[PDB]
Order: sequence, then structure tokens, then C-alpha cells
Amino acid sequence: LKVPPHSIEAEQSVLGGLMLDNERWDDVAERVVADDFYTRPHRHIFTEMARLQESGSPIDLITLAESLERQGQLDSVGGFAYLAELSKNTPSAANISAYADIVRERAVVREMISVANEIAEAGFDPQGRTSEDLLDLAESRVFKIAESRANKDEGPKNIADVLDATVARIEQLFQQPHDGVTGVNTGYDDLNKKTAGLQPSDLIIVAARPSMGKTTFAMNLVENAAMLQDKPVLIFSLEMPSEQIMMRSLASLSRVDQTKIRTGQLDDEDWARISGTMGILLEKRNIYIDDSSGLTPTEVRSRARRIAREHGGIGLIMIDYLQLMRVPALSDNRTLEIAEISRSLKALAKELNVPVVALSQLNRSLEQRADKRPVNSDLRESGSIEQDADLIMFIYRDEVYHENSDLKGIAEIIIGKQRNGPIGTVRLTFNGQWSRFDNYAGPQYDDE
Amino acid sequence: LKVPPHSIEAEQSVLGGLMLDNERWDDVAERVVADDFYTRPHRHIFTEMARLQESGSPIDLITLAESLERQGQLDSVGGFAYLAELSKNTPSAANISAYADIVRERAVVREMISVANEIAEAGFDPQGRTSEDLLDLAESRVFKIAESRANKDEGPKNIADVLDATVARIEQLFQQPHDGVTGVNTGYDDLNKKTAGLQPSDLIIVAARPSMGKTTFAMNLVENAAMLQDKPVLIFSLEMPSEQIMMRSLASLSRVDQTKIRTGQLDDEDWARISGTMGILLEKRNIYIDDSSGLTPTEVRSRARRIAREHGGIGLIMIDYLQLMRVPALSDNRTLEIAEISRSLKALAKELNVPVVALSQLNRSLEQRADKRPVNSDLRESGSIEQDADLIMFIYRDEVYHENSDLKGIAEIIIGKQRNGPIGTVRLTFNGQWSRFDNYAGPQYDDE
Amino acid sequence: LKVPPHSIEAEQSVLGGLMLDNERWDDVAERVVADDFYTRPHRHIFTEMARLQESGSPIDLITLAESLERQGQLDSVGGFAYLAELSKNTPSAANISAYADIVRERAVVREMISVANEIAEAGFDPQGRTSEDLLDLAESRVFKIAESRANKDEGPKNIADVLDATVARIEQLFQQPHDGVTGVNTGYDDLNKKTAGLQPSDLIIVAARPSMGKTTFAMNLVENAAMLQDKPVLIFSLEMPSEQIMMRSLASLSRVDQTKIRTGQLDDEDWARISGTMGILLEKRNIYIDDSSGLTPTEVRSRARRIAREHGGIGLIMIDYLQLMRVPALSDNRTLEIAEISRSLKALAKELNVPVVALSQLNRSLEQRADKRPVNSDLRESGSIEQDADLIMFIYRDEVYHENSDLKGIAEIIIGKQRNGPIGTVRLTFNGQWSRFDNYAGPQYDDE
DNA sequence: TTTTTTTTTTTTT
Ligand SMILES: Nc1ncnc2c1ncn2[C@@H]1O[C@H](COP(=O)(O)OP(=O)(O)O)[C@@H](O)[C@H]1O
Ligand SMILES: Nc1ncnc2c1ncn2[C@@H]1O[C@H](COP(=O)(O)OP(=O)(O)O)[C@@H](O)[C@H]1O
Ligand code: ALF
Ligand code: ALF
Ligand SMILES: [Mg+2]
Ligand SMILES: [Mg+2]
Repeated sequence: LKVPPHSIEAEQSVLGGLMLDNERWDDVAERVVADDFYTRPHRHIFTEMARLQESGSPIDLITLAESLERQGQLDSVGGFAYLAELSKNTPSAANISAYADIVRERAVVREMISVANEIAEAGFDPQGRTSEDLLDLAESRVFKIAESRANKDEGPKNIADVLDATVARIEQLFQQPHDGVTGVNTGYDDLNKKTAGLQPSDLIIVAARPSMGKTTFAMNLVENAAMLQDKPVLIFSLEMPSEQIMMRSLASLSRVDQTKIRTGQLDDEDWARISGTMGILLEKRNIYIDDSSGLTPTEVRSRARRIAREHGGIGLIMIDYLQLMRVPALSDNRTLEIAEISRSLKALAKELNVPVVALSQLNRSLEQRADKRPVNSDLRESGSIEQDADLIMFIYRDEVYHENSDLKGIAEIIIGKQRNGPIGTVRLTFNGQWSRFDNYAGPQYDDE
Repeated sequence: LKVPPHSIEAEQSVLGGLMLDNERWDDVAERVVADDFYTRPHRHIFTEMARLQESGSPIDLITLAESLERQGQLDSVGGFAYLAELSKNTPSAANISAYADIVRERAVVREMISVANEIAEAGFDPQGRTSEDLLDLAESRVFKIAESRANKDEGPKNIADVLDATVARIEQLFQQPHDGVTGVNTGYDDLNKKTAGLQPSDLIIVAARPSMGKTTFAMNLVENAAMLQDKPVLIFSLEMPSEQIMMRSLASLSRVDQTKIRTGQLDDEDWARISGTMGILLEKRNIYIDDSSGLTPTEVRSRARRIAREHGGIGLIMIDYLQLMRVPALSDNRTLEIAEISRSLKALAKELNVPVVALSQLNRSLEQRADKRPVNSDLRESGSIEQDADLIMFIYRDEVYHENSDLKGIAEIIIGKQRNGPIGTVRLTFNGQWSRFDNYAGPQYDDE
Repeated sequence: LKVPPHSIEAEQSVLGGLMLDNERWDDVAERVVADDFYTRPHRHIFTEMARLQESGSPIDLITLAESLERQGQLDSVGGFAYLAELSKNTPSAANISAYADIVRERAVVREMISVANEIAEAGFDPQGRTSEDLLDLAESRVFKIAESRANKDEGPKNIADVLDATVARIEQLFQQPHDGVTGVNTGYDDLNKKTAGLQPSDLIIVAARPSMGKTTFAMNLVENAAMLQDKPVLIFSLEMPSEQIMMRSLASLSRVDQTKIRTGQLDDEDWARISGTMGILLEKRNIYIDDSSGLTPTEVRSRARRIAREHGGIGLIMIDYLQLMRVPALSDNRTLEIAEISRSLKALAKELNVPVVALSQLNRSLEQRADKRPVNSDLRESGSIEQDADLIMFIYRDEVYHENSDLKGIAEIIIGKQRNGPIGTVRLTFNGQWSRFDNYAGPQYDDE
């Protein structure tokens, strides 16, 4: 008979210390819960202690015994004599933290044993469940265990700890001779004048109108980053297939249009320049592309965690686009769904320390204004995106709106929202034929 | 005693198929390994088969017996008589992939049981390991479990692999289609591109609103399967009488107006088409339909077993529909009744190894959404249905909800869940006059 | 035989505590009387204790024993040995108030039982009284019960009591010679001219668009509170990691540009400023920051109570922001969830007597208007927010919406709700480089 | 466990 491991002496010491000192109750309340006690009468005792403390009543022997007696639970836990014995057996509450740690350890061990027994029972008797069902159930149980055993600190942090961590980060950055561009370098020096590269755990939003090269600019950034860094990056282009964009990926590098790439022409003078550029992409092995239209945030998070654990973190996550992901729970309201999606993306970016660039559509009210320059009040699914994003940029081409204009080729990236950084406008040189965004080497006008 | 789960019959069928058909060995070796067999003599047999295949020796009864006798492993695996019994017990090697998948599933479940036993042992015996150490050990074990089956084909992978696949696809598709079929034909090659044919023992659920032609589409699938196979087809029409179903089938096959057939106002050419369709159906004589209302799953299972025994198996089962079956034991709880019905249908499909398509109904709240394209949550009692079903497809028609829709005559079959293929939308052409679904020959819209 | 409810152990604890500590006698006198004791000897003992305390005699073993011997009640209460037993039975008198509450509850229940017995006796023997007479008698008894058991407030308070409390408050304020910020000082002279400091138990809501510096202004307020008081402050940064918040605080206090700090391009003077700021902050050591996401109000309340207990109260609570908190009980209704969150926050603020500033987001409809200066309706789910809040301040920046605005670097803090003050707009100077808010040192503009 | 009426507040276009 395998009795589950436990420490009843630790339980009695915890209860007696609570009877002697309620001020450490939060120290007991932070570590263990009512169900953490191995013995059900001890669970009832701790529940009644929590009820007395939440009422503001001091926790002693007599009050707890009377509170249990009013509920008919005094005799169920052993009577007044058992509670007096438990109070007597505890000499001091000074080391009650170690006893609570032991109780929490025993509770975690028993929970692990129970989950393992459930997994074994489901394995011996599948009961109609297939391979996928059993694997998903096991992974869900393990995720519950891991999330229960990750919730340890989850509370206030003193200034001294926060100041030490922040100054450690500051000294780490100071010792690094990065020479500017601390984040993942975008490959655009003018962009790095404001953005200083794609900082990790940042929710960068490239929100642009359709047929503005929004996906083109995002993939230009992705390709430039892959040229610069070798950290594994991630792409989720739900809208367009990876087959098309790869040609565009070979269009920026060759600095030409696709045209013959989409068709079946063979022109191997600059086509031969591409045949060999791909090899440069071959040796990198740091881009993971999966269109997978109709994605949920859970699946995206699972894929991201998989790739990060496989190849040591993620260089850059790419999402195309925000208005394509499906959340079954909040499918009723689109704005709530977008809020949940953006929250999940921000949480994943903070978890894996990776910049996330996601594309967003806009509203038609932008073009209805006299000023067709996109601002923070023009985004489709308005509130949630502006609330949750860290960096927000707008692609503005005056040539699209006004064909007779001086900004032909000049793609204005309006930084509309940046918490850590000055908002503004960065001029570029978008090659509309070549589908290649480049830097603006012309006369940079003053932003009024 | 909790005996570990295993499938000895699947192992025997795999070994006999490898003895008879060596060319499917690469099919078998992709799915199972030597250690996947629960029985150690089967592990030795698979190891010797792998050794003979790597050495170029043919894998038959005599060569395997001689090779096992050379290593002294003939007596360890049961002997020449046992090997001959293994060869004899396998009627055909065509379905060896399903047996190998079953053996792989049993190996995965036993590995999960072993890992759970290790976890329980570490819980009962910490052996110096702290909570962090046990947490890391459990996470490492579940990481190995995930690494046992981690996407593989579903995996996006780094730039190199997807790049060499995609540029090869482009350089092949520059002017040449070169379709690879890759699936059992169900009358829709575009559908068979994703579904890869009607997978046996799978629970396929097609869901639509009433008047969306769900029964019409199911009948078209049944007709295509019947014209593309010799195995008999079984239909359950609880919603409609069998004569109306026959009229729908004749109208779909002969491409005549349903109204003219129903009213009898048919010309000589329509009569000739009807006579030809009747001749084809009387040539087949494999269509068997039951229209009894309120049928229990027990009666359906008994009749299906009767038909399979009388005809050496059934190609396809049709049920119309899920919500019309009756369970007297669960008449009080509708959701539990639906769950038990779906479980019984899945068990029957696994037992008789026949695809079963049962129609389903949606909820009204789907019409309350801005997007009326169905999802998994729109099903009535969707919780059990989504888990039990393998291939879930929805029928959507924007032309129904929009009079000025440009997609008139176009129906969207949205695969929402597929365990063995990609999800997504396939467009088809609908003839309401003929009540027929056919391949969409219009421009191929790039789904986002 | 149903015994009337009592707690003899609690009574003995009370008697022994009164023998040991007479200073809590008033605490005993507030809750219980002599007739509240179940046993007549205990009633006599409490009567003798009351007589001794009224006469000024100490309530100990010897004096009480002598008084009971002089009145001849020493033998009736158990004798000197029993009195010494009662004295010995009490280890501590600190929890004597809860024991008195227990005895009070027992007395109330016994009185209820006695009155119910009287009513049943009058029912079985009407004795000429009509149904009206018996109803009047029963209602009179229930009125007597409700009057006797609820004398300790629990209802409408008398005018005179509120008048005395209010005049005590006014005299307290008059005696205080600070003549200034009654509440926690904001660090801004013109703001404190209208707010008189951040008053305790007040709900303050700061509303602005994202990237307007609302969190920056809240951090500046936190810095001012920390520099102007020794009480600890509490910060909830659910939007940003605590490292970024600390970097913002360092940039604001040290007046160094955030770009150089983030990029690490800091000179010797900037490093000296940062080091001095760190020294001052570590001298203070009164900031506690939590950046956990999805926090329920229960966890926030528990942590706030813990910090207040550990540090003798909390000066200020900061929440960033309202819409990032999660309540599982009202996850389906966002508006009800926001209402319950705001209600719980106001309850906590009144409980701990601490100003709580929780940030909020604006709807974009205000940007649809010609005037973009915020109103009360522009907040998200503002219906409960405006009611529950004590102070509401909007942050407006015309320079954001107008490139040629003359108010560059100027922010309008529009007090839109103030229960004890006028509404109106106060101008402040904003340093985007240092991300700091300061008193506006330009010319004063008349508010029309 | 399921859907169904019905009111109410919020946000979106
Ligand atoms: N002669 C016809 N011409 C055009 N449309 C037709 C004709 N006959 C039937 N249809 C359409 O075919 C659809 C089939 O849907 P239906 O069979 O009613 O769904 P269910 O299977 O739930 O009964 C109907 O919506 C109907 O409008
Ligand atoms: N280095 C810098 N130079 C100039 N302005 C900056 C710099 N860094 C940040 N800012 C400004 O500070 C603001 C921060 O606003 P923020 O505190 O995020 O508002 P909220 O907290 O309401 O979202 C941004 O709008 C940005 O324009
Ligand atoms: F009305 Al039907 F299938 F014919 F739902
Ligand atoms: F981006 Al914020 F409060 F910092 F909305
Ligand atoms: Mg039908
Ligand atoms: Mg902020």
C-alpha cells in the first residue's frame, strides 16, 4: 500500500503557529491553499481559519473551535481536544515559513502523483479516445501542473529589487558596445534613428491601407533582419501564400519586379543573380514560415514555444494579419476578439522576449477627411489595437491618393504611437515596380 | 492487473504484410520502429526484417526464418511455424498503414504510461530532488513525449526546406500544372486535394442550415462514391422519404430540372436521360436506404453489420441526420443523448472501417453574427460533436443572405477541422435546377 | 433534551482575562453583560466584577474572591479553588473581544429561543387574546429582539453623532497648520490649488489616449508623492514591465533623455545623475511595483492589505490600467465586470483610506467631434466609471492633433469631475525628451 | 448539458 507522502507534523505546526501568530497568516496564505493539506479535517480547519481572518477575527483555539461548532464541524475535525493538542504541539511560529514550504511541497507532490495516476488510467483504458485526444489530455494536465508550479512570486516587488534589476539591465546595455540600434536592426538607418531597431517584447504594428505594400514592407523588414541577424524568426502570413511572397523575397534582393518570376520566363542574367541568392538564404536557417489561415492564438503560441525551445528563442514574429485570426470564445464580438488576440500576442512577446510585427487594416473614414495622412484615430477595430500595441506605424503614399504629387516613391512611415520613443514621420524610397522599400537618400524635409 | 494496452492483431498483420509485400516496407518503417512493438519477439522480427531489407535480402518466410536461425533468434520469436502463421494470418497488405498507425499509437500510449509511472515514482521517491528538480524532470519527460510526435509534415520548418520545396513548385508550375491527384476520388478533385479521399473509420460531419442543400451535397457525394466504387452504399434518410431522395438523385445524375421530374412534365429527352440513369442504377444495385424515423444506434449498427456481412463490407454510410436519432435511456438529457449517439457512430465506423457521413444542424446565433460563415461552435451540442468528429465541413452560401452577391451559384465547403489534412474553403458550382454540386470552373480566388 | 447554546470555555477565558487584564473590561462591557452568561455563577461573577470596576477596585483573583465572600456569593459561584481555576484557564487576554462576541452571539440565540418558546406558549394558550392580539404580541417580541441585538449601530445614524464627527473633523483640520495639501501632494502648485492634494479614500481616474503620457503623468505623481511623504506607494504596471517603468522614472527624475538611457549612450554627467537618483530612491525605499497581468481585485486587495500591515499603511495605489484587470465571475459582461472592478476598488480605497489612481482609456468618438477635448462620455464603459470615481482628470494635447498648434509642450489637465471642487482646465509643461510633467511656467490664460 | 425569448448597457462600422 503506497501511502501518499505528507508531513502531518508540518500541518500541525502551521495550524498552531497560525493560532499563536496571525500576522504570518499571509505568509501562510501566499504559499499554501485550503486543499493543500493532506488530511481533510486539516483542510476544513484551514478553511475556517481563512473565514475567520477574512471576517477580521483573530485566529485562536477557542474562536476556531466555536466557529466549527456553529457549523457542526468541530466534531468532524476531532473536537476541541484535538485543536488544543495541535495548539500545544506547536512551540513557536518563527519557522512556520519552512513548515508551509514543506506542506506546499507535499501538496505539489500529491497533485503530481494524482495526475500521473490519471494519465496511467487513461492510458490503460483509452475509452474511445484516440491518439490525439490522449496526447492533448496529457499535455493539458502537464500545462496545468506547470502553470500551478510557475505561480510562485506573483505579487508586489520592492523598489530595491526593481531598481537593482533595472540597473543591472542598464549596466548590461552600457557594457555592450552595440553602437546604437539596441533592438533587432531593421536595416533602415533612418528608421533606426527613431526606432533604434525592433526591441524585444515589443508589439510593433504596421497598420496600412490595402494595396499599400504593407505586407511588402513587413517582409522587407523581415528579410533585412534575416540578413542582419541569425536568430530564428517566425512568419504567419495567413492572407497571402508563402509561394508568392518568396518571389517578392527574391524581388527586393535582386532589386527588380517579379513579373517573369510569376510567369514562366527564363532570363538568367538577373534571374541567374537570383539563382544563387537563394543559397544565401539557405545557409541562414532562421526563418520559419507557415501561412495557416484561420489561426487561433493558442496554436500560434504553441508553434512559437516549440520553435523557441528548439532553436533558442525567436528573432522576430510576423503576423499577417490581425483581422484574420479566429477566437472561438469571442467570435460574437469582433472588437473583443481583436482585444484578446492583441493581448495574447503581447503576452507571448513578453514571455519569449521577441519583437512581434503584426499587420492591421484601417477604416474608410481616413480617406473621407481632408487630411489623408493616417493618424492613431483611423484604425479599423479602433480601441483595442491602440490600447494594446507598443509601436504603431502608418504607411502613407501620397502618390496613391494623389497621383500628381512630389512624394512619388517616398513611402512615409508615420510613427503614430511609440511609448519609448518620439513619434513622427520617417521618409523612405519605396520601389513600386521592384516591390522594395529602401532608405530616403534625397532631401529630407522638416516635419512640421 | 493493469495489462499494458497493445494490438497483437495489428502487429501480426504488419508482419504478414511485410512478408508478402516488401515494397510497402518504407510505408511501415515510416510509422513504426523496432521498439514500438509491445511483444519483444515482434521487436526481434522487425529488427531482422530491417536487417534483411538493409542488406538487400528479400523479406519472405524462408529468408526470415533462415536469418533468425543464423542469429539463434528463431526460437526466441516462436519459430518457423509461428512465422508461417504470421504469414498466413494476413489476407492483404494494402491496409498495412492503418495497422502500423495502430501499433504506433499503442507504443505512444505505453510510453506515456511509462513516463507517468516515472513521474509517480519521482513523486513517491524524491531522492534528493527538490520541487524545481522534479518540475524540470517532468518538463523534460513531456518534452521528449512531444518530440516523439512533433508536427513533422505539419511543421513549417526553417527557410531551407520550405524554400527548396517552394522554388521547385514554382519552377514546375511556371507553365505546367502537373496535378498529383493524391486521394480517393469523391467526384470533386479540389475537395480530394485537401481531404485526400474518404478516410475509412473517420467521423465526417457535414453541417449546414436547412435549405442550403446539405442533403443535396451529401447525395452528390454518395452518387460519386457509388459510381467510383463497387462496394455497396448505405443511406439513412430520417428527415425525408426515400422516394424524394431518389428523385433528388435522379435529378442530380441526369441533370434534369427537379420541378419537371416532381410534376411529371418531362419530355422525350428528359425521359431518355431518366431511363439511362435508371439503367446505370440497376447496373449498380448497391444502394440501400432506410427511412425509418427515430432509429436507435443499436438498430443502425445491427443493420450495418448485417449488410456488411451480406456484401463483404460497406463502402459508405449516410445518415440524415444526427438530431433525429432516438435513445430512450437518454431522452431526458439531449446533450448526453447526442454525445452517446456520436460516440456509438464513431465506434461503429472504427469497427466496420467504413466512412460515415452524418448530417448536422446549426444554431440560430450564427445568423446573428456579422459573418455567417459557420464555425465549430455553431453546431447544436457542439462540445461532443467537435471532439468526436474527425473531418468537419460546413456549407456556406452568401447568395442566400445577399441577393446582389457576386458569388451566385457558388457554394463554399469550409473544412473547419481535419485531423489528416489542411483546413480551408473549397468553392463549388451549384445547380439549383438540377440540385447538383460540381467542380468550380471559375477563377480561383486566393483565400486569405 | 436540546441544550441551550453556550460556550463555557469562552466564558472562562473572558473571566480569566478580566482577572488578568481589566483594561479590556470596556471591550467586555461593550459586547456582553452579566445576563449574557449561560450559568448563573458566571452571571454573579460578572455582576461582582462590574461592581468592583464601578467602585474603582481592581478586578483580580483576590479582590473578587474577597468581594464574593463578603456578599456570601463565593460558595454559590464555585469557591476560591474554582476562581483560581478560572484565572489559570486563560493563557492570554488579547483575544477576549472575540470571546465576548461569541458569548454575545450565544446570548442572542438563547434569547431568540426563549422568545420563540414564549410565542409558542401563547399560541397553544391564546387565553382570550385574538389573532390580532397574538400577532401584536409576537411582533412586539420580535421588535424587542431586533432592538436589543442591534443596538451596536447597523442602521441609520443619529444627526447628533454625524454632527459631532464632522465638527471633530473640522476642528482637526483647523488645528492642522499646514494650510495646503490636505491630501497627498501632487507636486504641482496650480493643480493643488484646486485639488488640495490627493485625498485619502478617493477614487481618481486619469483618462487619455494611448501614448499621451497618462501613465507618464501618473508616474510623475507617484514620484512627487514619494519625494513628499514617507508612506510607501503601490504601482500596478499591467501595460509595461517594471524595468521600463523604472527607466521612465529615472528619465523623468534625472532629466535625462529616454533615448540615450534606452540605447545606453550615456555620458559621465548622465551616469552621475542616474547614480544620485538611485541613491535618493534607495534612501527612500517606499515603492512597491507589480507588473503581473490578469490580476483579480481580490489579489490586489490581499497584497494591499499585506503591504499596509507590513509598513503601517500605504500612501498611494497606482493601477495601469482599469481595463487590464480580469474577473472570472463577470467575464461574459464587460460592462458589469468594469462596474464590479470599480466598485471593489472604491471599497478598498474606503477600507484602507488610501488614494487609488487607476488609469483608463478613451473611445475614439471624441476624435470624431470637431472639439477633441475629452468629456465624461468618452471613456470606455464610462457609465459606472463616472459614478464610482471621486476625481476625474482628462489629459488633452492639441499639439498631437494640430501640427501648427501653439501649445507645443503644453498639456491640458481637465478636471471634469470633482465632488468637493469646481471643474476646469490647468495647463502643464511636458518634456517629451525627459518624459516629465512640470508646472506651466508660461503666461496664465483665462479659462472662459 | 442544450437553445430560446426578452430587456439592458457598452463598443464597432
Ligand atoms: N427547381 C429548383 N430551382 C432552383 N433551386 C431549387 C430547385 N429545387 C430546389 N432548389 C433549392 O435547393 C435547395 C436544397 O435545400 P434543401 O434540400 O431544402 O435543404 P435540406 O436538405 O435541409 O432540405 C433549396 O434551398 C432550394 O431553394
Ligand atoms: N525620446 C523621446 N523623445 C520625445 N518624446 C518621447 C520620447 N520617448 C517617449 N516620448 C513621448 O512620450 C509619450 C509616452 O506616452 P505614454 O506614457 O505611453 O502614454 P500612455 O501611458 O497614456 O499610453 C509618447 O507619446 C512619446 O511621444
Ligand atoms: F430540412 Al433538411 F436536411 F432537408 F435540414
Ligand atoms: F501605451 Al499606454 F498607457 F503606455 F496606453
Ligand atoms: Mg435535407
Ligand atoms: Mg501608459
